This record gives sequence, structure tokens and C-alpha cells, in this order.
Amino acid sequence: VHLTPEEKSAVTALWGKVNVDEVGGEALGRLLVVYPWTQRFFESFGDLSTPDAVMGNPKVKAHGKKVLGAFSDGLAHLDNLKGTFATLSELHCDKLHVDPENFRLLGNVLVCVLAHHFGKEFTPPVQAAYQKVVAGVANALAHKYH
Amino acid sequence: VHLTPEEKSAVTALWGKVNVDEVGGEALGRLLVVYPWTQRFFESFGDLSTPDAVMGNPKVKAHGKKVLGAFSDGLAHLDNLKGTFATLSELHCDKLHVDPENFRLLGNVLVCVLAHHFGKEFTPPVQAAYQKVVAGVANALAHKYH
Amino acid sequence: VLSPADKTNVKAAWGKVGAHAGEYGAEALERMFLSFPTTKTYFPHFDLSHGSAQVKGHGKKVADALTNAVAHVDDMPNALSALSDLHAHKLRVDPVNFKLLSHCLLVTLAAHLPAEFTPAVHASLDKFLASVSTVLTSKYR
Amino acid sequence: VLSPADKTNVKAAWGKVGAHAGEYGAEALERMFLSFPTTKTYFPHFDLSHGSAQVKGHGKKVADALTNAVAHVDDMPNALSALSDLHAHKLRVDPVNFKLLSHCLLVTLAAHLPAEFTPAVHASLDKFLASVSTVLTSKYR
Ligand code: HEM
Ligand code: HEM
Ligand code: HEM
Ligand code: HEM
Repeated sequence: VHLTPEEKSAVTALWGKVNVDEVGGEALGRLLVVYPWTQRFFESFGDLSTPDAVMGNPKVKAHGKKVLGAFSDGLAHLDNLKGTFATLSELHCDKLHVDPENFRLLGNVLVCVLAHHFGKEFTPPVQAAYQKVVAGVANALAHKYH
Repeated sequence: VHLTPEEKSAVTALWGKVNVDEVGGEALGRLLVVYPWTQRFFESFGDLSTPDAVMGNPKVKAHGKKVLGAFSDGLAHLDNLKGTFATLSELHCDKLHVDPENFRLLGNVLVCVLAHHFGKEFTPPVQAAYQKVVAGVANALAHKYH
Repeated sequence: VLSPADKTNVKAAWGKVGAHAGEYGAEALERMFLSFPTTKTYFPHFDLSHGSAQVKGHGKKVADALTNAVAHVDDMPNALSALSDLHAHKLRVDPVNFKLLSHCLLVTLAAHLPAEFTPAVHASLDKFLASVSTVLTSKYR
Repeated sequence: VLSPADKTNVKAAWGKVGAHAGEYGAEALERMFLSFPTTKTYFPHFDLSHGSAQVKGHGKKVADALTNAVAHVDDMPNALSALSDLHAHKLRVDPVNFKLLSHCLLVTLAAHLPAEFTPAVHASLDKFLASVSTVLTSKYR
């Protein structure tokens, strides 16, 4: 993605303050709650019948940590999102059959999780930069679909 | 745009049988008729109150041939739709204030006009290559927006 | 929201489909899978090759449902309730997909009904497919 | 469709906004212009600079339309019909942009109501803004 250096500096600065374990569990859980159809991939996760069943579910929480852990590493490679996510792009396509649109949904839920968390600190310009980031990841993850 | 040579070979070959005049006239007319809000940019074209008012309006038409004419040329730059449309990008953004989404809408109406006109000849595969084309154009035209 | 002209226009176009709905439905699916490969994430269990029987068969299913839609243009919600339930609770196809298929069906129709696929009929079917799509995704959340 | 809890959730979250509606509306706007630059194409006659009073003036309007829809949660189509007419026939804003602003609004709210912006509330607000957008684009064609 083409980020300003004050943009990439902005992304990176804030990201340094996020707790990936709990932000991952929070963004994944919120995705399942707000876009319930996304639950289609998680029947083996158990009870997702309520916002608390979802949010406090240890599998949901543990999966969020992995997605975000993964997201966090693409962050070190803003200049090569595609190669970064190439094998994960194939895994999601070829093996999990995840509609890439799910990637965009999560990006947005992520953006709202950040706001919620950083408050005033997630400024108009900070958001605009993250919007760029989440869009690049969604596209990088969708790259190898065929 | 990533086109196969069989993809490009097929794009090229049907494009060769297009009467840009009436196909551009038809495409832009349908746009105005199917997605009536796209008319907001053409009050000065006159009466657009009916599909005939629209279809038979000489401004629509000439504007259609003009648009389709520029489409035609990018075809000569399938490898650089980006730089091919840089100026038109700035113009549509900077001057005409055209929401780039209209470009997507047009591409889909186009694809529909081609089908209509080529019937049987506009095959699932020919459509698929074209879809790649009009999406690349929309993106190339949407390129310089800021 | 379908106007009397829209409905009249969909019955016309659709009536002319007649016997080929099945054929057109499967072609529409085939164009979609090729034009929008991400749509394939929903039929991992179908053989998606050209002239596959699953596709062929599914094409008819969709076709038929469209026909029932056309027949109950004024009570789609009720005519399509079971289907909405199905898509919203079991299938859970992402709403953005309804648009790709609708488009594919428009192309299919354009390509087979030259004379009847008028700017006005085009506008109508578009609105039609849009409302069917809305009805199918109305119970998602 | 908004369930009793959706409504309760939006009456509560919006209740907290209370006073900052206009202020929040303006921010939502600024968030949209910056993140989704394509949105600027509708406001060529505006000053889009940080703190422009054109933006402040417009944010307030938006926020009051929202406040009004909330107050008429049970009759949103009628409450906002004038606004639908307007967007449908004069502004003619591509429907896609409603989704972008709605997102910016959710961001804005999340940013100001850390305590009330719960998964449940987030969910209800999202459906709420979607029905508002739906109402506003219902007369486009
Ligand atoms: C947005 C960026 C995303 C990233 C970076 C990401 C990352 C990952 C990673 C690292 C894995 C584990 C790979 C493995 O087991 O080999 C995974 C698995 C998975 N992902 Fe993604 N993911 C993303 C988005 C999504 C979304 C949006 C969904 C669907 C709502 C999703 C659905 C799945 C599923 C169902 C699994 C398998 C879990 C299991 O073992 O049952 N992912 N993802
Ligand atoms: C999709 C690809 C399109 C291409 C390649 C294209 C190309 C062009 C070109 C080559 C011009 C001539 C400008 C000049 O030098 O004076 C033009 C003008 C214009 N186009 Fe675009 N166009 C496209 C789509 C659209 C769409 C979808 C809309 C709106 C619905 C639109 C609205 C306009 C307007 C308002 C003008 C100015 C008309 C005038 O000169 O009075 N265009 N376009
Ligand atoms: C015009 C919009 C649509 C209509 C009328 C429609 C209609 C139908 C019908 C009639 C069925 C069969 C249920 C049964 O077995 O009785 C079905 C199932 C299904 N639909 Fe939809 N559908 C539409 C959109 C979509 C879209 C856009 C997708 C995803 C790309 C989709 C994916 C599926 C799948 C995966 C199944 C089940 C397939 C199977 O198990 O054979 N549908 N649909
Ligand atoms: C839920 C979302 C929205 C609400 C509640 C809303 C509400 C309003 C209201 C109350 C007005 C002013 C009417 C008056 O002057 O009485 C307005 C005007 C306007 N809106 Fe919307 N709107 C929404 C979405 C959008 C979007 C997404 C855009 C474009 C991206 C947009 C573009 C405009 C424009 C260009 C005007 C004219 C304003 C001026 O010149 O001051 N609106 N809207």
C-alpha cells in the first residue's frame, strides 16, 4: 500500500500500543456478532448464539489472536503485503473457502475496535491511514483466489 | 490488468466488430435509464425524462461515442491503463466531480450492451475477460482522485 | 420498489424465457463463476466444470425460484420466505454476492433476448433482481 | 429489521450522544472525506478544511436527521421521507456512499462512547444506520 511516511509512522506508532491478544479476540468476536453470517466458518467453535457466548468463547478468543498476530506481521511489511499473505491467501481460498469479502468486513470491525480503544487518539487522519492498511490486507489476502 | 493472451486475444477480436458510435450511445443511454441518479451530471443534455427521451437524445449519444472512444484507446494500453487514463482521472475528479463508482456502473452496462449485441458470441469466457477490462478501466480512471 | 410498468415488463421478458429458464439459470451461474471467481467459495462441493450437472441442476433451481418470484411479484416476501430463511440461516452467502449473480443473469438474458432486452426492460429486470436479492438477505440479522 | 433490543440499544447509545450530535456528525463527515476521498465529489461547493463551518453546519444537519429517525424509530420511512425525496431526486448520491458515512459514524461513536459501545450496541447501531441508508435510497428508482 502507498502510505505517507507520516502515515506509516502513524500506523506503527499506535499499533505499538495495541494488545494483539485481546484486540484480536475483540475484532473477531465483534465480526461474528455484527455480521452473524460470518459465523458460517465456525460451527466447531461451539455456542455463538449470543454476544456473550461469542465474545467470551475461548476458541473465538484464541482464533482472534492468530488472525491479528498474522495481521501484526503484515504490518512489518507494508511494502510487500502480497508476498507476506500469499500462502495465507491460498490457504483461505483453496482450503477454507472464505469469501474475501470477509476480510473487508473484519478490516472495518478492526477500525472500529481501534477507535473504541484509542478514543481521541484515533484521529481522522489516523483512521484514514488504517483504512489504507486494512484495505491492503484484504486485497493481499484475496490476491491468490481463483 | 492481468489478462491472459487468450483473454486479450478475445477482447481484441470482438472489440474489432464494435461500432463504437452506437455501442457508446447505447451504453451511456442505458446508464442514465437504469441508474437514473447518474443523470445528475447531465441536466444540460436536455430531456432525459424517458428512456426514449434519453436513448434518442443527441447529447447522450455523442457523449456516449466520446466516452466509448476513450475506452477503445486504453485497449491499446491494457498494460498501462493507469498512465493511459491519468489525465482523464484528474479531470473527472478535479473538474467534473464524478464519483468513480459511476465508472463501475458504466462497465457493467457496457458488458450488458456487448452481450445484447453479440448474443451467443459473448461467451462466459469472453464476458470474464471483459469484466477484467472494465474493472481495470474503472480503476485506472479512479486512479488520480484525491 | 416495482411499479406496474416494471412488473408488466418483468412478466413479458420472463414469459419469453419460458422453457429455457433452466438453461439460462445454469448459464448465469457459469458466467458468474468465471467472471467472479470468489463466488466459487460457496460451491466447493460442486464440480464447477463446464456443463457440470450440479451447475446445470442448480441453474434450474434458481431459475424456478425466479419464476415463482415473477408469479408472485406482489408478495415476494411470502413467496420467497423459505428461501430467505435458507440463505440467512444455513447458506449465509455474503450479501455482496447477490449483485454478482443478478448481473450475470442480466447478461444471460441480454444475450438470449436481443429484441426484448430494451433499456426499459433492462431497467425493470435490474430492479426486479435487486428486490429479489433484498428479500433473500432481509433476514440475515 | 430492528428488534426491540436494537431499538433500545440505539435509544440508549444515541441518548448518550445527547449534546454532541452535531459535533459528532461533523467529525463523521471529516472522517469520511479523509478516508473515502471519493466522497468529496458531492461537496465541491464546500470548504472541506479541518473545522470549516460549512462542515460543522452540515454535520449538525445530519446529526439532527439521525436524532429524528431515532425519535421515530417506529416510523422511520415517514419520518425521513422528505430526506429520501431529496437524496433520491436532487442530490442523487450513489447509494454506495451511505455505507461509507455510516462506517465513519460508527467509528466516531466508538471513539466517544467507550463504555456504551458494546458488541451488542455496535451491532444495533450498524443495523440502525443501514435502515436509515435504506430509507434514504428507497426512491432512487
Ligand atoms: C483479515 C485477515 C485475516 C488473517 C491475517 C487471517 C489469518 C489466519 C491464520 C493465520 C489462520 C491459521 C492458518 C492455519 O491454520 O494454517 C487462519 C485460519 C482461519 N481463518 Fe483466517 N485470517 C483473516 C481473516 C479471516 C476472516 C475474515 C475469516 C472469516 C470470517 C477467517 C476464517 C478463518 C478460518 C475459518 C480459519 C480456520 C480455523 C480453524 O482451524 O478451524 N479468516 N486465518
Ligand atoms: C467509464 C469510462 C469513461 C471514460 C473513458 C470517459 C471518458 C470521457 C472523455 C474522454 C471525456 C471528454 C472530456 C473533454 O476532454 O472535454 C469525458 C467527459 C465527461 N464524462 Fe467521462 N468517461 C467515462 C465515464 C463517465 C461516466 C460514468 C460519467 C457519469 C455518469 C461521465 C461523465 C462525464 C462528464 C460529465 C463529462 C464532461 C462532459 C462535457 O464535456 O460536457 N464519464 N468522459
Ligand atoms: C437471485 C438470487 C438467488 C436465488 C433466487 C437463489 C435461489 C436458490 C435456490 C432455489 C436454492 C435451492 C434450495 C433447495 O435445495 O431447495 C439455492 C441454494 C443455494 N444458493 Fe442461492 N439463490 C440466489 C443467490 C445465491 C448466491 C448469490 C449464492 C452464492 C454465490 C447462492 C448460493 C447458494 C448455495 C451454495 C446453495 C445450496 C447449494 C446446494 O447445496 O446444492 N445463492 N439458492
Ligand atoms: C445516513 C446518512 C445521511 C443522512 C442522515 C443525510 C442527511 C442529510 C440532510 C439532513 C441534509 C440537508 C437537507 C437540508 O438542507 O434540509 C443532507 C444534504 C446533503 N447530503 Fe445527505 N445525508 C446522508 C448521507 C449522505 C451521503 C453519504 C452523502 C455523500 C457522500 C450526502 C450528501 C449530501 C449533500 C451533497 C447534501 C447537500 C448539502 C449542502 O449543500 O449543504 N448525504 N443530507
